[PDB]
Amino acid sequence: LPAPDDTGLQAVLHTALSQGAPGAMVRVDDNGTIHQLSEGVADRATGRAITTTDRFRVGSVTKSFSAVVLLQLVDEGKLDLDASVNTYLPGLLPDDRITVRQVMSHRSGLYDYTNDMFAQTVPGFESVRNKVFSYQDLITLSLKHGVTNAPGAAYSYSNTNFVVAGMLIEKLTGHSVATEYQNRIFTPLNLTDTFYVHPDTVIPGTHANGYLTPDEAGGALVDSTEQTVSWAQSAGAVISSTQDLDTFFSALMSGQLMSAAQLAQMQQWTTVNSTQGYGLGLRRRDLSCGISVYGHTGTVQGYYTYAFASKDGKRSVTALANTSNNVNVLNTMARTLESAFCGKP
Ligand SMILES: *P(=O)([O-])Oc1ccccc1C(=O)[O-]
Repeated sequence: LPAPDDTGLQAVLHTALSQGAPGAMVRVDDNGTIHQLSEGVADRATGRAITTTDRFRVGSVTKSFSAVVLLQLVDEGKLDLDASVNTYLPGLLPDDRITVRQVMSHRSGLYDYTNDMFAQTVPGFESVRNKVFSYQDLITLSLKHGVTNAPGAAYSYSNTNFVVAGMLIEKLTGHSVATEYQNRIFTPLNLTDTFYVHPDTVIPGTHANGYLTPDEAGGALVDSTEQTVSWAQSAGAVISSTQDLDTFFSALMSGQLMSAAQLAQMQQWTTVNSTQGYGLGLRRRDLSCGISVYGHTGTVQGYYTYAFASKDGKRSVTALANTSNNVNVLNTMARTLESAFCGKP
């Protein structure tokens, strides 16, 4: 790989701040050599500086954790990716043709309930932030709407799919998702900054606060740090750090978290757009220099995450900006992958 470009990383972070991120940071593990940069504030009211050791909400990066647990259950003979969801969770979905593999790759047609929840960003946050939902409650919210496409037929990202994932985990193991994440992932990889505390609202330890951008241009930021994340659960509620996400995706890509056969299933790409794919709870991004990287994004209120590794896991990158609902910032932060993997132009 090209050398990571720290000057380019610096510029990306600075641009993100100029676009409304209170703070922005990035860590690169380059085959044992660390790159770490941060700019701005973890807490915009106190002025406390952001740092790459600050814990944060990884949002939909959680889907990759959920997928790892499911794929280990496949390895153990407890789950068949091509069995129908309703084989395991009778009567859950309106169509007994929707399979586990389709849910995990967003090909199920299940309506994304979050489009109802967050039609208005800040009011929707205020509505859900202190609520506790069951898995079933979230599925019922989706099922108020028709499916959007035939099973398997179309890619359509939906939180509902990874709510199903958490249900499946809990039903088949008899354990909570927190227990499964801890025993299968957090403990074996020694992820000392990684937690699943749902429905607790506290972020353990030193953390970046999250700042939700309102839908109204120029509006005041809303502190969205403390919330249950019950609206997402196994689709979105993991807490981590840049070091731990780097460790996790390196371990994944280098073959440490499941059999080779299941990793290959995880990397069967469904087209997302001309430069992206989706596997089983896993994203592929194609970079300008002809490198692809593998991992996931997150956008939970107040936190934009990128966490991606090279194919062999030897270079991993995690970037965080502590705002959300700010596509300028989202788009800018994607450029950390360019600078970290493609290097200087
Ligand atoms: P998670 O809920 O963090 O996620 C989302 C939600 C909406 C759009 C995109 C994504 C993502 O980046 O995976």
